[PDB]
Amino acid sequence: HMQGSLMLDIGGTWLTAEDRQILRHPEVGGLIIFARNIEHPAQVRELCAAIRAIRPDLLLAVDQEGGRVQRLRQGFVRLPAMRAIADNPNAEELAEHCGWLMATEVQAVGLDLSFAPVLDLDHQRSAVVGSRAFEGDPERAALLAGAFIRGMHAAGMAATGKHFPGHGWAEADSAVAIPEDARSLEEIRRSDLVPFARLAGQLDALMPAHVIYPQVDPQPAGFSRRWLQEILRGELKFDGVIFSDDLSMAGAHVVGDAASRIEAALAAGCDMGLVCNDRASAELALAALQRLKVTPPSRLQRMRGKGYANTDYRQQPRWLEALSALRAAQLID
Ligand SMILES: CC(=O)N[C@H]1CN[C@H](CO)[C@@H](O)[C@@H]1O
Repeated sequence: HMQGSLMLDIGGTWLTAEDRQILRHPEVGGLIIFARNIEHPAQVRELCAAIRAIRPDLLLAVDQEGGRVQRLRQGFVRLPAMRAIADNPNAEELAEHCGWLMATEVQAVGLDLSFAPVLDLDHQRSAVVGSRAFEGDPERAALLAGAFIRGMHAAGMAATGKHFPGHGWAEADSAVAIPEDARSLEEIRRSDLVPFARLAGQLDALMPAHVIYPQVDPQPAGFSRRWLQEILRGELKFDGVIFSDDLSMAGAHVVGDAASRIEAALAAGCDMGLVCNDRASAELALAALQRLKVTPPSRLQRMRGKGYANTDYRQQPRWLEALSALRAAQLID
């Protein structure tokens, strides 16, 4: 039988009775949290614990990269944007401290993974990449990123590189338009695809971009068996998990109904479909996974973080080194 899984979201600070009923379905493999869910660190710990009271095995995720994408804000250290870490004499050291601190904190409120870091290159072109990108030079970005990942891992967290093959060049937004990248496969392999390649080893999961690369595949990357099977698994040698990008955005609407979107997405090789912000679409997706009788991909458990979810991380020395280290660069407060 086919494999696959599904990442939901809720709309409140605590679980409504529908949220609990739907969490009980095994086809569901994770939940993602946004600003609207997050009130205080304690509140997030309670929410994680209430979710795990129902499904201890569910992956809990957040978009916490620092900079202008940081959901966990009050009670947490404000982590810089990756561009800010880019320009420092010791940016590799500051990147390791960033990833480890970010991940120790995100895990310290009972989450498993963040989707970090962004391996997209800043060409000063895409609206959505902006300061999130580590650099514009592929090898510099990738060295930096790789160190960020070393930190996450040191803290116990599985690292998730987004967005394959690269959102840097497409000058449209994936949430509203359908972004297109007309570059050749060799020009992508030479620029934007470099960090995925270099980090394919050290990455545990990847998220495809909803950009279309018509010189490679007519369909968007997350729907593309050429992008996901031939170039990624067979070529880049990637063995981790493939989280689809959010299937409620416009970059995903090329296929059709949300059930159809998750069919394309898992049939292309994604291990986990992300449906956010629409409960209706998430329930139609879920119906489709029920019908297909999916089983969770075996590798998903590899995303669950190994760090203790307590307040005891403050008394580790690596916490003081990271704090001092980061304060000196003027990244942290
Ligand atoms: C292209 C982009 O920025 N995608 C984001 C959309 N929202 C997802 C769920 O929050 C994120 O994981 C992606 O980074």
